Amino acid sequence: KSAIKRVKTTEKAEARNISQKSAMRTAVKNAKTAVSNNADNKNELVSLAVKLVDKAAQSNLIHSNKADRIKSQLMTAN
Amino acid sequence: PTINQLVRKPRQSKIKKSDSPALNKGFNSKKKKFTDLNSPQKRGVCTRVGTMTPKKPNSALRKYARVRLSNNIEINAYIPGIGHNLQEHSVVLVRGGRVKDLPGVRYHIVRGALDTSGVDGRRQGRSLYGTKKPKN
Amino acid sequence: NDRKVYVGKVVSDKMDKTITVLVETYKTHKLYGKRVKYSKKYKTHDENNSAKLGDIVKIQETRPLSATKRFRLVEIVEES
Amino acid sequence: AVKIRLTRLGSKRNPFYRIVVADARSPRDGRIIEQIGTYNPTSANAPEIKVDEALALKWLNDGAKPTDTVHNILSKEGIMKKF
RNA sequence: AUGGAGAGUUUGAUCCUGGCUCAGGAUGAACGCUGGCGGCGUGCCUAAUACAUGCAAGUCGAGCGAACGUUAGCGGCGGACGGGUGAGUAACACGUGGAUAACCUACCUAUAAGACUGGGAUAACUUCGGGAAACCGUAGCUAAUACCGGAUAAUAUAGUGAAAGACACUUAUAGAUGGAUCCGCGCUGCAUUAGCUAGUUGGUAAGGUAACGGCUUACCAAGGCAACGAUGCAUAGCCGACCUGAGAGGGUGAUCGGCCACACUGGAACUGAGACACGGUCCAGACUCCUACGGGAGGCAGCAGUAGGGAAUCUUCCGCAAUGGGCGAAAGCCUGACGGAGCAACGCCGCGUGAGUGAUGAAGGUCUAUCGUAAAACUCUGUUAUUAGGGAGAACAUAUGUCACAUCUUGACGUACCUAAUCAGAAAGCCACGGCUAACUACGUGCCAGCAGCCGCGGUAAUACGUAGGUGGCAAGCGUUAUCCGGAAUUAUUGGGCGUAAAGCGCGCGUAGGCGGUUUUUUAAGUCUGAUGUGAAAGCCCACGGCUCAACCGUGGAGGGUCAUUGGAAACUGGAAAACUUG
Repeated sequence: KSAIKRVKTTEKAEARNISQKSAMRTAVKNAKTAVSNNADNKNELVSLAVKLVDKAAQSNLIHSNKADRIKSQLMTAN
Repeated sequence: PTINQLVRKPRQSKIKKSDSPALNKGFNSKKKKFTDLNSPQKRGVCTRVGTMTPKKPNSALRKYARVRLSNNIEINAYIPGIGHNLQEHSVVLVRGGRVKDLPGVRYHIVRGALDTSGVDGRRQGRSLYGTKKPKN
Repeated sequence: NDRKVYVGKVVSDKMDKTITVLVETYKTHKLYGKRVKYSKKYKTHDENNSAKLGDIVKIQETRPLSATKRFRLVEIVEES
Repeated sequence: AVKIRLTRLGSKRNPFYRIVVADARSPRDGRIIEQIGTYNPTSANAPEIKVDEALALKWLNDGAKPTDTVHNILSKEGIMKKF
């Protein structure tokens, strides 16, 4: 009956996770999709997501060892 | 008495069946199938009175009871004592099992037991076929 | 706390190292006490090598690194 | 998260208790691994305070502090304030 | 190893048997009886029923946008909640050790990178509005240690966020929490279910969960099986508990659950300091239903109570005070977690309802001296009952001054121990009524009713019955209710027949294997047994101490049961070289 504040913090939790995961959905739509296709996406177009996925993964929900698997397949993928 | 084939092939115990199989049971209507209960206490509600004559070993005369238990089957009783309850249609405390010398009946009456009290011609019994408040 | 030297023998195999080793032990039942010997089957694997027609070996209990197979050890007796 | 617990088998006639390291989200009763003993807070049964909390006082730098009004028993002692 | 004497069972009979009825109890054991009271305890065990509702973890800030931190809900919480269990699975759901070459993380405690720079939006005040309400539309909002650029933050060997009251913020990092990524033995029955599933054998994937990897997919060959239980498959918790054995333990594991399956329903976009969420969030169902029919969504596997099914199957007596979860720099909460109890003579006990008794004592009740040392009418105990004062435990707290910690801060039940003078304030009533199961004789009774725990009784002396004064056991107790225990030696792990109870090969045949020459044996595993590890138990093969003794707690020397090390005795089932031969 204290849903009178957590009927709805599930939903700000939603928005504040999903819009940023989607702003990653555009961060996997540039570099990882085009570190093959020969495009310019291996310099500063990989490095935006350094501090961007860093805007993501300083909190307990975002990937942790999967963070070490998403950074080892984009920066070490030379 | 050799133990190799004893874990290959085992043995049995004796072979016995327990007492009053159509007793200690309360018949369903919602789910239609009986309950294996062995209840302490139970009721009896009456369908007839009943009596058969040919008695060799005693060779006196005394009747019994034909009381049906739940929901369409033959259940039969007997009144062991000198008290005649010229009654029926009762709601009682069952006594489980058969007394000596009547085959197939396993259902009985406790003294008192919410329907009547008992054959009131008894005052010395103080503990047989109806006997309450008896000076000891 | 280390990892044992489980051993055994081999029975058969299929394409490209569907390998195995036999498992058995000395022990009895709790009821009627006879020294009847007993077994159960295992799952090791090689490149193609530890296999049928004679592979008396050892096996392990480690990280499998396997499909549902479990072992990495082959410490032998001999071959045929 | 760690809290105090106690055992239960059959007596009282004087407020009794015990010393242990159970979970936080739980009642007074809890499971004890390294049994240290018990405690008698009835001010009458002095021969029952044979608690040898050797792994219960090692939470000083691990994770512990007087809570649930139980500092009175730790008031007589002083094996803390090491930091 | 504190070791096993049961009632009667054969034909007609000693005799070898043969197990039954049966025992005593113990059961969440109570029903008529009987209902002096209680120490303390448990009872939708009738139906894991449909519902008289609500009921439930909850409120707030010298850090923040209304008023003389009130009035927010941002932020934090909650939400997976306490509790309810044993409806649902042969399953790592369950007790213990455990590779981590399958694991990590803020709540308990210290902190530490620092506390720089930011924009500005959203709850409330709702700002503006249609219309049964309230459901919904416009819609700037005003802030927040915050919705929130950017510096390096750590694993390039090259990843970002901090907006501290006052003499409290965000990170490189941690000890930790449920767990467990998982290993192992824990991990039951149905042979009216073997020619084996196409993935059976296992290697080979872009993938990914704090977690290897047929786990979906990645590539190819099956005889992988194979007469050994492939597989199907039926109840489907385990584990300190209880009656209990001499001991192996052997079963039920309900008061008592420490662990897990489970909250109308199929899901569920969601999420979390811990997910598909018992009064959440939506959309399919059938329910007592609420609604200008906006359409509401609710069901006490969480206290009650209603129609109930009812062997019994309970108090809606009270409300935080015995613990603080959460909110809070703080004073404070909610308890429906835990508490306060009609108490059912359900457990059995603490003991109390008669005394100094009394000459044999009567007016005599089975018998015709018996229970009569029956009686009276005298006295003895407080303990039931007229009152009374009733304070059993115990230590609570920024500013009081400077996590060891504390005062001007702890009586609903807070009245118990109640000696208390104390009259006399009865302890219902016992069975069969012979002998075994332990019992005493008879008039009623003439086979008319009829006695009867296996044995067993009335037809004219029921040493049974109808009934009547009681001896064997008894006084909170009479007959019955039915569950496994030693007893049942009618499992045979200790404790099983062969021609004969109730039992032996149609046999020439005969796979698997239970067994499977003599001697030395190569083995150096195991037993011989053991250094060790000696890692805790409340209590253990024991005893004891607190307690008006009984309801309610505790020292653990018995090492926690090859658990953290593998052994020396080859006398051998055991990596197994032969010789002997007449069998």
